[PDB]
Amino acid sequence: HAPPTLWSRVTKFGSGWGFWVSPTVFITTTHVVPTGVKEFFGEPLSSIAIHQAGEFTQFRFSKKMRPDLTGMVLEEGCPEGTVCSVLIKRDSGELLPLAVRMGAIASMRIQGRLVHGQSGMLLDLGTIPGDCGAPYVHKRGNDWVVCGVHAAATKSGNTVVCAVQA
Repeated sequence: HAPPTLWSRVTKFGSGWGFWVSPTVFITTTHVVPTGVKEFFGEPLSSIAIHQAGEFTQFRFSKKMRPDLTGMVLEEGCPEGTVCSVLIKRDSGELLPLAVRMGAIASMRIQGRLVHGQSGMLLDLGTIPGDCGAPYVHKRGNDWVVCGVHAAATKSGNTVVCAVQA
């Protein structure tokens, strides 16, 4: 079960969400990033290192934005066959951890976007268009790990796709 501090890392951002990996590192899905702004979280862009590839966006800030947090491991994709939790927040405030059995990493073209992503089967509650950037996480021993951010789902909703770090 995900504890409150972990949920407190899931953050409304743009047209979806993003996730504080550490006091200084925030990840989200590229296409939810708001366009035509000069600052994220009150910091100007000249102050932020931004790595974007394949619908995976990473901000590294120059100050501690969330000093209440410890740093967590960010993996380059989820281990195939691991059951992750998708830490979905809804605009209502409802928390919706969705269990997903992760599959293979793959390049994909989704409505024209190059997605470096990982498919998963949802294990009735699905994702919605407002959920992108929600983190995919799992517990390894005693610690939670993050491995992707929500990016797409199929028409039925039974299969989801998170973007993963190169």
